[PDB]
Amino acid sequence: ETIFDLPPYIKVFKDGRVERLHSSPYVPPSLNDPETGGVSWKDVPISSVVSARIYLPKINNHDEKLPIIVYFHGAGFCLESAFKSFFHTYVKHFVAEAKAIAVSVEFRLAPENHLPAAYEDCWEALQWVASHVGLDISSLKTCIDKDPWIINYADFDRLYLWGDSTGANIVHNTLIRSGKEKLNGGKVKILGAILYYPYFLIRTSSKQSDYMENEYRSYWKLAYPDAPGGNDNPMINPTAENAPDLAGYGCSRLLISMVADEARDITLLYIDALEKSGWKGELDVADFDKQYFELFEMETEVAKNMLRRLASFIK
Amino acid sequence: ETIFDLPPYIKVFKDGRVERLHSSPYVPPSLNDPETGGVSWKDVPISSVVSARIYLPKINNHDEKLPIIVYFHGAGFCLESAFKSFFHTYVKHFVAEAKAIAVSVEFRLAPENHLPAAYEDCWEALQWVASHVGLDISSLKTCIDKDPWIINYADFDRLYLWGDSTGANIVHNTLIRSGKEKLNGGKVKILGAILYYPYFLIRTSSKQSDYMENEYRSYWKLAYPDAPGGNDNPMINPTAENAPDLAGYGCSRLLISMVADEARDITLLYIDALEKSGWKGELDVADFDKQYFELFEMETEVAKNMLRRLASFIK
Repeated sequence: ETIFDLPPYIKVFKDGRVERLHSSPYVPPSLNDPETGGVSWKDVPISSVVSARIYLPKINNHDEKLPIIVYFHGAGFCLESAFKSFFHTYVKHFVAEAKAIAVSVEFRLAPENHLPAAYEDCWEALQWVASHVGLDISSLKTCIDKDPWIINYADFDRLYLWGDSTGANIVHNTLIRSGKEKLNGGKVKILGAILYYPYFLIRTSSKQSDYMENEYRSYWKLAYPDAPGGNDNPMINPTAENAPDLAGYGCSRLLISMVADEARDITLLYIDALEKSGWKGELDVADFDKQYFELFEMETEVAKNMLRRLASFIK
Repeated sequence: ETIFDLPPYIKVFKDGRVERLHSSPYVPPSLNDPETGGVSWKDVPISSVVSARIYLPKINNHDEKLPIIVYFHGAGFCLESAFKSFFHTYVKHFVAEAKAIAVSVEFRLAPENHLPAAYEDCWEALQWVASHVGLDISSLKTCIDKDPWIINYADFDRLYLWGDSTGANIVHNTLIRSGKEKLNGGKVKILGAILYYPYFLIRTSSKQSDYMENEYRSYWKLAYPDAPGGNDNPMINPTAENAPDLAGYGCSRLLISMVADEARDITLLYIDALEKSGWKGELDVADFDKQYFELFEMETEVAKNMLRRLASFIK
């Protein structure tokens, strides 16, 4: 007997059994990737339960410093991996385009690990990144967890978050958190964040399809069945009566991106709330006349153009 | 229809399609693993096509130097991964037992990459390990591929190889190669090697089981269909007329291990050839009254005892 079925991607049984067929394939670490003109990546442990894929673009000068992107993948809180081709192929392309170091977090998936696990795993990964500020390479004599690529190349004055769908929901919650719990005690601040196709549930005045009213909403109950307020919990409905002030976001630049589908109306209500809040900073919008999936088809003109538009924000 | 059907593991179709039996699951990087009392691991790139899982036992002194184990997994030249549970769970247990750094190589699998690809990938990983000798942590300012854990903790006077089945075949070929092509031009030498259940084809005086005369031999044809001399190629039959001298192995200690099954008769012919060759060094044998599979069941007393026996060689 099932409590959740969205084939062929995930099946959840009443006894807690989860089946994931048809996930994208694992892609191992590589040095000097020919397809991207020399991007490299490695998979590193952050804690007993968190890890991340670290990316470096082709390095032309050993003394150069690069913007840092901390990336939280999407797909329902319940699918895919930083190490699998679907998100990995996308990330290595934005690393090449933005000439940025990236940290793609492997957070625990629902429903085996309900929210807020993914939120905390992403926060822990971000704190781990921020813990590198001011270190020199000599620190690696005694700190087994610290990353030489971050020490050598990261510019902490150009730290960015990036998320898509449920990963962009993690970005939202991470930005609220960073206003209350300052990164590395305040030693690091987030410059900017990209939220592509953010996963929010906000009541619209418009009639929605069954897909949008049921299936699209069902990921929240799957991920966080005990959420206070259900679909009106502030971590899913950022405009809820009890919701934290969006003016408290701990960054100074935002790129909110949406596509031409029924979620656009929800994202517009979010943008309206962000603007009404009085948040101080640069708010950019990339409103595409495309569908969500077109960003991730990485050998197409449309994907190249959509990704170029997002990656141009990383300065 | 199929060119190879090696049940229950792998079918190769005439049209070039490969069907594998469901593999063991991927296990991500982890810091301070509770189950092993603190082993950590990470996945690092060695080249565009080679990678490895690096393991560190719990570090109790930052100035301690450890034996280093370069490990080549088995499973037919055509299955499994350094990053999947079957071999990974085994490796983290011998890291904990031997208190050794381990490098578990992710080499290219057949038949998508026929031999000699796996042999060259394993050699390149071993050369990469050996390239760390004498480096200090300051090298990481300019060398993006070098590993701080190896620089900090590896004792190059205690370098070991370890392989099981086809991985032990890779060890054999690697040891012959290291006598002719010295590691890091002769700056590093292999101290010892473990070969558990090595995959060799040597003609016994009597025909053995249907399995040993047919399916067991088919892995070689699948992996290296154009091998000069076929099943008598020196890389699979180390006793062949044209084979390299076993006395040329580039190490000074060997542990050859086998179990109570028909492959034992072949391993005995290999041991007889090694002894007849006059190879100078310590030759240990672990001849278990157990079956092959019992080593890898890591929650059992039998597996603990078999692995303890093998790991005791790492000094």
